[PDB]
Amino acid sequence: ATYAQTLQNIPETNVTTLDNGLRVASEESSQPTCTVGVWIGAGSRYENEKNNGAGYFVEHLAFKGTKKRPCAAFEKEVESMGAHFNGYTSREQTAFYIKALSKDMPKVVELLADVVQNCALEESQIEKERGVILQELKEMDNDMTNVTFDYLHATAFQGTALARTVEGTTENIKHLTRADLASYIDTHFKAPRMVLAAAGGISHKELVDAARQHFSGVSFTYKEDAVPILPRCRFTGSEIRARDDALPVAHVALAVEGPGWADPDNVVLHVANAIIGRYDRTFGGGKHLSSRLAALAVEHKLCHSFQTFNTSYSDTGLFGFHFVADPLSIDDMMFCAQGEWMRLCTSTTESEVKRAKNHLRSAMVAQLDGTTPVCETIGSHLLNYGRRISLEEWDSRISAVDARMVRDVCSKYIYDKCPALAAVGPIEQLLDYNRIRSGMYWI
Amino acid sequence: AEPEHDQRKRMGLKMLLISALLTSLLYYMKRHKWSVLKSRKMAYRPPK
Ligand SMILES: CCCCCCCCO[C@@H]1O[C@H](CO)[C@@H](O)[C@H](O)[C@H]1O
Repeated sequence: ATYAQTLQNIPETNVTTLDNGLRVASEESSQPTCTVGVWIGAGSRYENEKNNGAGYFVEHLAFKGTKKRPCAAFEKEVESMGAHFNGYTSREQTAFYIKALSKDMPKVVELLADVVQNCALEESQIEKERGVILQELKEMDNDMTNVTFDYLHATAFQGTALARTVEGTTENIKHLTRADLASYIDTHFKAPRMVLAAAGGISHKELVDAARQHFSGVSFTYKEDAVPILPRCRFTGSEIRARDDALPVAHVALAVEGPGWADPDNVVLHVANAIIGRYDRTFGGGKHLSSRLAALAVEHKLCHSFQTFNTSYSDTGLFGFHFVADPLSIDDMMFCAQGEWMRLCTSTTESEVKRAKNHLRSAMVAQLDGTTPVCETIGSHLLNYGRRISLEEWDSRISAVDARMVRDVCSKYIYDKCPALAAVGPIEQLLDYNRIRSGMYWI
Repeated sequence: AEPEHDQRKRMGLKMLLISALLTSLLYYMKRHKWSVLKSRKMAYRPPK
């Protein structure tokens, strides 16, 4: 049983489409337990100045009961069967999923459909959640990492839709109407823009059947079955600096525009990020870590942590890094960081990519560790690539990557580009934009 | 009195041209780099 063989013997992912336009996909295994959910192509990016944070507001009511069954009833029924109900809303994607015994795959599918189609939107529950959401905005405001990434999007995509945060504005949350949420749901939670995904011990045909039974309400016009292409979001080389020397450590995020889901180069960018890696003060490896940047961080105590990232989207994306450091080590950290980025475009080695490729393989395999994560892969893949991509395909693609390819792709997206910068906390030591911009060439 | 009279003036001619050119190019570069600060915006967002 070799790695190759195990990859080929993995059960295939089955997909079928209903007449209403909804897609049903699932990967079958022999597990008494399973996860099934509906991945919707909706998010803050689809909102606008007036209904920003509606998709989030909805995510708060999607579990407070439907028309067929009020709050208590809905909750009791789900709880009493040992099932877990979770979900989330991002900028371009939303999801509501359930974990339970394969023995209930069908009852669950009915529950899901009831959630996405007949949300009660209890007028009173809405005012109750209005205050809850307002408390979460103050909680999240202390999450420097997330405040920093929000700011990164706020400036990198300023003037556009991707500039808004998922949770939305205070004004919006204070004034969103029962009608707005309703409108949101109707406008976005639509069959062709959704995906019923399930993984575990489930019958694809039994899944698709319960699907036909509950996911119905077909469309008449053509405007109801077309998936609206979103207007492009302009990337802008710039920086937003939120200074507060009262904060203990500083967060910094730098990034360049990325390609977008469908682009093959993403396989290389991920290998690239694998070379630089990530780090945090609890990595036993210490000064021996393969990641050069990580090694330097340890030697010179450059930061508390740092991480690379390649955040994709339909038509764009953010490729960069983020670090947390003491006010007095920001400059050296940024220096070494930008240094490693130059090394990438200019002097990557075969040994380097070899390691990074391996690291990347076990990374993709790790994202399929359980029913929920695999179910998440399916929902996302069909929603982003319009098809599931096997580990064997990925591996096929990953294997083709070499040093030269890394240098060329990185040079393409990084070298001499104007980055987007977001800095929060005690950032006096972080040099100006011009100096950082110069770190973008020669290495 | 000034045997270099003519050559002096031929140089003055080039000095003037090169200078015009160079001064402009450097003026742009100075403005280019400084644009970052020149258009920079700021705000005071004190807590609650
Ligand atoms: C004032 C009397 C000038 C007589 C010389 C006429 C030539 C002026 O012309 C200049 O002369 C210099 C030295 O001769 C040269 O080095 C320069 O290249 C030439 O352009």
